[PDB]
Amino acid sequence: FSELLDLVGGLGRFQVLQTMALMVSIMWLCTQSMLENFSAAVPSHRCWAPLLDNSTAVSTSLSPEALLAISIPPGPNQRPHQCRRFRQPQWQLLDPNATATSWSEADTEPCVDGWVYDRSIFTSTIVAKWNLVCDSHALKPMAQSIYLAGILVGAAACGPASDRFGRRLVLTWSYLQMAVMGTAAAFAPAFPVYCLFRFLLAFAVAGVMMNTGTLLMEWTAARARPLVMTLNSLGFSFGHGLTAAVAYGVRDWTLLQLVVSVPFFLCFLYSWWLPESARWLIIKGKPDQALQELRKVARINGHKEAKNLTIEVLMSSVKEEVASAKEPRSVLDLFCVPGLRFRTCISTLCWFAFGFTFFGLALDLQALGSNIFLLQMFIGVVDIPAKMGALLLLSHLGRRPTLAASLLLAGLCILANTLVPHEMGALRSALAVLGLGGVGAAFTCITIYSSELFPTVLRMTAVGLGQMAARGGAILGPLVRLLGVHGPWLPLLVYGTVPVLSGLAALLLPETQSL
Ligand SMILES: O=C(c1cc(Cl)c(O)c(Cl)c1)N1CS(=O)(=O)c2ccccc21
Ligand SMILES: *[C@@H]1O[C@H](CO)[C@@H](O)[C@H](O)[C@H]1NC(C)=O
Repeated sequence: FSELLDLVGGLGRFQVLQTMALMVSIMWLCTQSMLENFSAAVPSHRCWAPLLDNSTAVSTSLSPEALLAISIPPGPNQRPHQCRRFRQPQWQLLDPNATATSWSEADTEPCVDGWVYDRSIFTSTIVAKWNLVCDSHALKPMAQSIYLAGILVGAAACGPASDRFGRRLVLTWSYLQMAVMGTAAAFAPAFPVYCLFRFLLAFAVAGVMMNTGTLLMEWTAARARPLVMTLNSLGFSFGHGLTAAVAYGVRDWTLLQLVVSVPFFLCFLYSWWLPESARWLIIKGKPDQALQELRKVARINGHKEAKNLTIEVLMSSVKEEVASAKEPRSVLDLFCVPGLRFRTCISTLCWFAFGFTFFGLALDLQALGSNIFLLQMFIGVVDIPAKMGALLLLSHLGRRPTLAASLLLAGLCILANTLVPHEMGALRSALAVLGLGGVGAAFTCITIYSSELFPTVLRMTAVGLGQMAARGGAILGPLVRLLGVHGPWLPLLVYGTVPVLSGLAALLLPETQSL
């Protein structure tokens, strides 16, 4: 089939335009996942109280800070309490002679009247809308876990649907579903409905990812395939900065969600001009349509060979795969063979480490630094060169050292972030950025490396298993933040430990670079 591609053009105008078109949609797809750093930002909050918040109440000569001290006790963080208020105004606490021994838990009560939120940075957020605070604080990571579980289920459903219906058709309807569900989520009346719509949006996100990746491979020459994969990866790097800019411009969660969702109506529209995979059409016994698609691509590339292509070469050339693909093969086959068992274990561990670490760290930037807009931007700024250098290094120094070093660097940088004093926010932010860049380089390295570790018959099965492992770990990513009750260092300790152990294991893989 590579000869058919050469007759049509293995890397030309068509492939360039297609790659750009898909990269834009990947940028917006990235914005969809990173949105909840801003859409679900936690502002500073406190109980509503009469002396502070009922502006119609009798005025006094006291300043706002004195009223805040009179109304709200100091909390565990050595800062104003976020979930308890004084039952009666503590006038006794106003003099400098007072001491904390003068009041007890009997004087406190939960926020009967609700919470007051800081509006300086964000005009509105999900947390403020549905009071995902205090006793309900766990509901934010639950929502993110539901979104990632939606991705996992969408990936499970995409494969059979893609094979039965086609790459481009499923990509089109995934675009449409993303647009519809993202717009609907912006106007959700209640939190469970928001969760439902986010789940159904992730369901389509999975299809967009998988079919973009698949469709780029099948129209590209084998020699250029890794480079095209790397550019597809750079699409997310651009998505990060796009998220930072749009969130800087749009401080309202509904408008932000709507803005990042609307573009997918345009993606849905131009998906119709993309050609369906010719490999899929030939395999499914539709050579007449495959000829149309192939000569369309040749016309775009400007080749004269449209006068020479005929159904006979189309039918015969791919026939070998049409015959050999009739065997169903399974994940159990990988673990039966003694030699492949070890490679499979380590490869799946590395996939899991990538997914777990990335979606653990990237969705709580608020804990890593002071300014999340700038941090979000710099993640992409560093991700671009990290991914390109990963490509260069793995082509020059090998897959094994590159993957191992990337994972070790990410883990060591994240572990250091817990060790640095909290007051040095700049250094911690830099370490966080470097860790995430290392994670992106590791994603590139594992994507290229996993294809080369397995025999051609079992290649796709092992890669699918690895991807499922990564998407499973992504779910556990957010849940680990609930360990923050015992201190903010513990989640970062886990996030840093996992990549270190998986990177050390990667040193036990064989090298696949040609001599
Ligand atoms: O969600 C994925 C992804 C996961 C798997 Cl397991 C894949 O196979 C593919 Cl193609 C993509 N990414 C790849 S990323 O550049 O790290 C990145 C950065 C930011 C947001 C998402 C994301
Ligand atoms: C605020 O204070 C006024 C004082 O007249 C009172 O009528 C009103 O009910 C109070 N509102 C709340 C929410 O406490």
